[PDB]
Amino acid sequence: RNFKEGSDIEAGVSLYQIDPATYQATYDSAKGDLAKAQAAANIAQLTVNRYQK
Amino acid sequence: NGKAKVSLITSDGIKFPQDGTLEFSDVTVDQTTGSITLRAIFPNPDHTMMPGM
Repeated sequence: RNFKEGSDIEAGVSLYQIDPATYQATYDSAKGDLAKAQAAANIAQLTVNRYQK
Repeated sequence: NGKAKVSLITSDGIKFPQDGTLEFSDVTVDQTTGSITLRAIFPNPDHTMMPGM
């Protein structure tokens, strides 16, 4: 828990910690597969940049 | 000037070996008690408090 009980809390003020441990992994799978797509689209972007010339 | 102080008096009629803080004051009146639940946080290095008395 990360707030003070009974206090006043603004919107979005991130003051519970659900255990990220599963959701950190599902984020790192996806942020893995972002780089699996970015690297596969990096060289897809070079092979146009090497063919546009 | 320092919020706050609450003491206990259990079923004996003598107060608790120490006392402590009214941590906050709810503003939700309970529906079926008509009654604010204050929450008083007390030190217990002895386990002579028991949750529910």
